[PDB]
Amino acid sequence: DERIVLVDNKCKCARITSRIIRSSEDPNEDIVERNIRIIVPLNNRENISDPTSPLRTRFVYHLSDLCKKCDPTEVELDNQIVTATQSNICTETCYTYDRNKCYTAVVPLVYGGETKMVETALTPDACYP
Amino acid sequence: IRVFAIPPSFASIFLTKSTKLTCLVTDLTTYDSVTISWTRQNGEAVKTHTNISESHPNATFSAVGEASICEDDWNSGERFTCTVTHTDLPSPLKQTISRPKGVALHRPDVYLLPPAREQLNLRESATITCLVTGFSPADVFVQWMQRGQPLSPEKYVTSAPMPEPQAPGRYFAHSILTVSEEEWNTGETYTCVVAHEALPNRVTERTVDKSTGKPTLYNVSLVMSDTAGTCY
Amino acid sequence: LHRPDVYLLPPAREQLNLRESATITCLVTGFSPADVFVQWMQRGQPLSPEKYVTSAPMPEPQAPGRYFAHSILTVSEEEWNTGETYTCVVAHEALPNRVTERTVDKSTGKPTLYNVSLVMSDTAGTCY
Amino acid sequence: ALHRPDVYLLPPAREQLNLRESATITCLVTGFSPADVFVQWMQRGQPLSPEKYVTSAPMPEPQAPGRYFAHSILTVSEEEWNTGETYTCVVAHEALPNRVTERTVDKSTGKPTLYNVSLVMSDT
Amino acid sequence: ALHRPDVYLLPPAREQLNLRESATITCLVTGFSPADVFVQWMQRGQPLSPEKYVTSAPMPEPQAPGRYFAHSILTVSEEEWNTGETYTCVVAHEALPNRVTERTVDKSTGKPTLYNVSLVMS
Amino acid sequence: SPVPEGVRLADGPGHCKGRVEVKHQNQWYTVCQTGWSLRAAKVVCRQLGCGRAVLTQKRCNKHAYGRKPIWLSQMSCSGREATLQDCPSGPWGKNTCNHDEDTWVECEDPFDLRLVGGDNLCSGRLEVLHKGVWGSVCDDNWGEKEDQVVCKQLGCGKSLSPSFRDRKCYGPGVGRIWLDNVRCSGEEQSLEQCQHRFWGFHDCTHQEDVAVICSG
Ligand SMILES: *[C@@H]1O[C@H](CO)[C@@H](O[C@@H]2O[C@H](CO)[C@@H](O)[C@H](O)[C@H]2NC(C)=O)[C@H](O)[C@H]1NC(C)=O
Ligand SMILES: [Ca+2]
Ligand SMILES: [Ca+2]
Repeated sequence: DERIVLVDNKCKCARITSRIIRSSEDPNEDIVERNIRIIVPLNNRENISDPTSPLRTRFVYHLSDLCKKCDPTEVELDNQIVTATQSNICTETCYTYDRNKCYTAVVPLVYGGETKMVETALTPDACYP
Repeated sequence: IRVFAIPPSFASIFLTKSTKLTCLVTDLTTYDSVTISWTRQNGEAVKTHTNISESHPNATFSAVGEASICEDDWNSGERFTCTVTHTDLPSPLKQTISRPKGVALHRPDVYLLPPAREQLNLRESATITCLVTGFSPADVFVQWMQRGQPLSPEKYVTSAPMPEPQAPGRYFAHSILTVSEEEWNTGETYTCVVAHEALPNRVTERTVDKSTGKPTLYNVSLVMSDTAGTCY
Repeated sequence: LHRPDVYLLPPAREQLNLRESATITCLVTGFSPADVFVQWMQRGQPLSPEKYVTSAPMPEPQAPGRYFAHSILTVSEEEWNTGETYTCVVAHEALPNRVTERTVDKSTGKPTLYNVSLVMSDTAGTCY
Repeated sequence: ALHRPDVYLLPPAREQLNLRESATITCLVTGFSPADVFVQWMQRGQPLSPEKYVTSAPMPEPQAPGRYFAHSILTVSEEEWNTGETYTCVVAHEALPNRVTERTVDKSTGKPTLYNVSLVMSDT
Repeated sequence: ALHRPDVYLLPPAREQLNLRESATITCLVTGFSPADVFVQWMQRGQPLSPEKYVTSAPMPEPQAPGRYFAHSILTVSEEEWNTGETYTCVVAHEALPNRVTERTVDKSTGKPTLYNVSLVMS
Repeated sequence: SPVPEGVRLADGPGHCKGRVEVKHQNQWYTVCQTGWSLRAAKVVCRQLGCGRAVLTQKRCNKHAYGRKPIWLSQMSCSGREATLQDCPSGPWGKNTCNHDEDTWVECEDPFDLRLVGGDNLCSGRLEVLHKGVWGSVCDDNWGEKEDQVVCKQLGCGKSLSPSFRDRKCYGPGVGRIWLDNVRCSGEEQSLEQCQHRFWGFHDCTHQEDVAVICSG
């Protein structure tokens, strides 16, 4: 209740919260706190959509490209309504999987000579077809 | 007698949605025998709107005259001129105006500077700064907002574009807003809306706040696991 | 209808020391009825029907109505030490997409050590 | 002829334990002839009922002619397994010199040795 | 009524430095009367050329009548700002006691931070 | 002074765009009051029910045949007030229409929704009309609360919680994914009254669509 969520990334599992604590009583001596929580996977591979990819042992977390806003907002100017660009900075790699997303693959299946490629489910359960 | 004719900038076109031409006349003696006239390049007349203001301490009168022509004619490059006739002037004055052509378009950058730490110790007021820079041509419109409602114009002052010493053909400008110290310590939010012709969507917006600034502490936490291969 | 579960167990540590061969097991349990189809592959290449074996399903003593079976594949010690990948594919009616696959190698599954590197730059960037 | 069976015990999978439901162990016996094998299980020196583990009949090995193999599967509650108990697999064959061989697996089987971790904080 | 002005310096924007072109230093001076002010830029005790900063002009403050204010901005190279060079904004006003007041900032100008890093192994 | 019987917005594409035409007693004329802010345009749009005012401007008169006379009173309206009847007007007098310009107003297309692919309606894929185009809604966040809001608007009764077993009978879509991350808390009256991301921005695929089955 006393914390405000800024970003809730799922691919990098990054979550940032900010909070002001009323330390002492002088209004000019209150500290501003920034919390970062990162969960890293140790079993996932380089490309989450290809099981043959090698393992990944290097993780990079840029905070300038995480707390960024990229959706035009509406602004009232007393004579019209316009769309405004939040940031000008606006291929990112997905470290972990997303529950709200489904991951599938193509695999050759041989039986009596004939080969039937069928869609698989890399994720354990995720969504249903 | 001095006559100033200012052209309508794109900032006025964006909001008013109407292109009007004004010919300011200063140091005027007899306002009962004056004529503010607007003509085209061939000699055709344009309907004028002359309004006489109040008196002045220096016993002078100011003439304000609006002429309206929609943007299709003006942006095509046609030239206009202003004529002021006076019974004391043997010859009417001629002042021409037109919009320049042939300038490149560079996208401007928006910078918001939080108030200085040494200013809020006086418990008097604060000062937020909205900086727009590196843009061509020299046309810019800046307006401040709070909670979606426009602020009173006096609370802020905006300057004219000035050249950039380190880069030819580029300009910059500033905007300053003054607010109370307790309001800033409470945690209110502010907004700087900037409009320029070279923007992809013609309007840009930034927001500053006390909480989302420079933090004293950085409580970083990292958790390692070999089974959490997915995040909800 | 019950969705089956699949797990792979890597070769034993004291089997590789003899430097003769390695054995990988694919355990599928918790399913009904008792008709399953397990096929092994090596980095997208279907393997021969002769290198792997499979067993008929048998009842589970703990929970009645759910069965289990496993498939055993053998590989050369040098081939497994190189770092090749292997996949276990099972076909059953209970699955949503009706086929699932899982992948194991040397680096994943009872490893020796864990090497991690982390970089955190632009920690004082603009957030707004 | 006769040959010496080898005993391999495999711990439960990490992914199955992450579900916090159950754990399974495997006692693989291979490279032996003829088909006469008798395998039990033990827990802290006392035997368990034969309703909690299942054994399979010998099956010819396609790779090496004249060799057989068999497997036994036992179910263990994840919480018990996480307490730290010990389980034993005993294989009885006529070719072994003493007719009896034993293997033991614990929770700590497979624990890694090094956790090399490095962190960089560049405030650029 | 002569009044002592107040000088405020603004450290450069961090995102401008992140993008690595230059930096913006602002010298905000208000609260002086009458309209007579002269600001200069010096580095390491050596005044800089007049072609290094742009000087604004006096203009009344709408909130408090009778007060004027202006500012000056000097652009610096990113490497020069990173190397640790110092800058200052000396101001001159008749109402000042010694007619000279200075405010100085640097890269190190700020409040000390902390890092409570936690590395959970399981 | 005359009381406006209604507005018609003639000489424009459709009836949500054109010139402001106040209905004067008997014969009606065009109006060009000064200070025409968006607040009066909002009331004008609400008169017709088109939707939200988006733009208002005065256009130069270049042989536009403005035969319609002009009014003689102002219509200062707060925008949040009711129909043009309930907003103050000046006591007749002269006109503020110095420059001869027509007043323009641009309302928006009204909202609509339907179910496509289900038998006897009340079932199938969700399509929402906006900008004159139908499109699909993403299922990234589709709680049970977001299901009942759609059902009552079309009068299909309370949803019977059909799960996803019967949601495969409608298939995917081909239209643009207009809405995403929809979160409806209360009943409200319409889906647009909820909190969404934006119109045209999504991170979904036509495979992942929303299927709603009400009681019928
Ligand atoms: C990661 O894996 C995906 C899936 O194989 C790669 O993208 C696929 O590329 C093939 C052709 O090579 C296409 O047939 C698929 O449609 C692609 N997938 C999707 C979802 O479009 C992707 O290139 C791989 N990434 C890397 C870096 O190798
Ligand atoms: Ca989804
Ligand atoms: Ca979404």
